[PDB]
Amino acid sequence: SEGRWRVIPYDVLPDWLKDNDYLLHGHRPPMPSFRACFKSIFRIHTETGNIWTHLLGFVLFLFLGILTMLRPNMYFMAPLQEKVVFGMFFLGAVLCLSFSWLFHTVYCHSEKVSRTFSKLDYSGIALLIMGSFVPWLYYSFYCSPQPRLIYLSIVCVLGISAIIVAQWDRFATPKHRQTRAGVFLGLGLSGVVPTMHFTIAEGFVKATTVGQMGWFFLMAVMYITGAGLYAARIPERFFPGKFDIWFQSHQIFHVLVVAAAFVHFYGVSNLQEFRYGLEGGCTDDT
Amino acid sequence: EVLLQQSGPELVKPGASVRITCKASGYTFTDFNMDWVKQSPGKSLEWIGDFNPNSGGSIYNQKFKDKATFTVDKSSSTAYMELRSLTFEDTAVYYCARETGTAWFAYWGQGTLVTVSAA
Amino acid sequence: DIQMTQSPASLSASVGETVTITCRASGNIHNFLAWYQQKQGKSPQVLVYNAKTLADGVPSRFSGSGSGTQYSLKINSLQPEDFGSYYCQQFWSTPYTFGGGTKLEIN
Ligand SMILES: [Zn+2]
Repeated sequence: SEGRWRVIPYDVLPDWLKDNDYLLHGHRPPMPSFRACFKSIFRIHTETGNIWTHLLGFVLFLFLGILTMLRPNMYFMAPLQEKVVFGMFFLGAVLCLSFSWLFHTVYCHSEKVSRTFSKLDYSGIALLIMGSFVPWLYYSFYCSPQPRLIYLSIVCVLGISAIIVAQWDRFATPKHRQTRAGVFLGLGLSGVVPTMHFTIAEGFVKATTVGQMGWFFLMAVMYITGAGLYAARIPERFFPGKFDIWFQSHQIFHVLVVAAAFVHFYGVSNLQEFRYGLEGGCTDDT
Repeated sequence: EVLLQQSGPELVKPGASVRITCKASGYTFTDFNMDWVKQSPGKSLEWIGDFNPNSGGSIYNQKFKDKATFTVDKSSSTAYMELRSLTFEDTAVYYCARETGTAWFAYWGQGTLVTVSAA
Repeated sequence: DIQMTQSPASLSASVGETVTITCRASGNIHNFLAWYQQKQGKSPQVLVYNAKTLADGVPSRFSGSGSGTQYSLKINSLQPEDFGSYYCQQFWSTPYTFGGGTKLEIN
């Protein structure tokens, strides 16, 4: 009978918990106990779905990660390089989803705890992007070492920079958040150059379907749709107070992140099989 | 702003059963629990118990198990406490205090003085 | 039943000086603590909740700190209207309990 708490409306929330105006009732009150925060996972409030979505997604991708790391070395041509190349993706996805549900659980703890776990959440998003670009770059430029190393270095530089700019303090000033968006913008848009490079180095038609670039376009559209649903905060923008617990904008963005990471894995795996069975050579027919 | 108005003073005889009222204004009545506090003269505070007006439930301290009884009027948005079998140790100021999410009290009533003496 | 032991019984200071009131809980209340002020005849008013959160409207000279079983309310630049009895309460375990209180006089 300890750690009792009820939900509260949006009006009586502290400033550091007023991060969405269209969620009227059902908010957790500030509770400076990790025990109560973790216990609240099994209770209904505004953050229940946002916790469970990426909790299940983390379990799912951890399952896929270790299971794929157990695939025997026979099925891979270069097992060591290709497995660490896949380990980057599965690690970044696991860390991203773990940081996400951890932040959403301890979100009501205190201002500083929510602050630090918010930074971890942004760093997790950057890690997921870097992880997603490691195996795609490997299996798209597997016969071209120079551009693979170049694009990998650019993405890693912008990813590391994205993590660092969002972790250290004194950059929370109004005029440094511009470069906060700038580094993440260079990170996000860094995939346009190698995509067209791949679509030009080989035929557009062979890359559209058998090159699995339509699946990369599918996940990109889903990522942009999720970011738009997030910034607009719909459907709760038009029906305020009706999507408090379920089907808020943040929950469908979490689901879209999971689905986009899954279709990325499927598109990469088809880029694998098409590259194992076919292609590889350059200038000889015989 | 939230306001909690309590009933006026009470002078009763040993064995009587008095009731304290607590009218709440300025907020949605069912949104928060409401606790009751006793303060005997020249002493510290004592938590009598809390009342959930959403479920109409209540939890009582062991030291006030049979003496306190909480009731509600969700229509008039007014919570009541009842003290029966009053003895001389019950002469005290009784407050109603509203919680927010956890059990810290930001809003209090003005207090009701219950005095007990035969005459 | 967690027992809250407040300290001291009473203390005095002059305007502008700093005072500190300590509170020890017989068990861990996990920062579920509140500090209240009560002037003579008046009802108590909340000063701090969640161990270190300043309540809305409270002057900045009040500040709560501590954790586990040890907590402290500090008052900078004492003001004449700061006299009265200060109380602590734990709202972690039921039944919720209060400290013995601390009487504060100003000279
Ligand atoms: Zn999230």
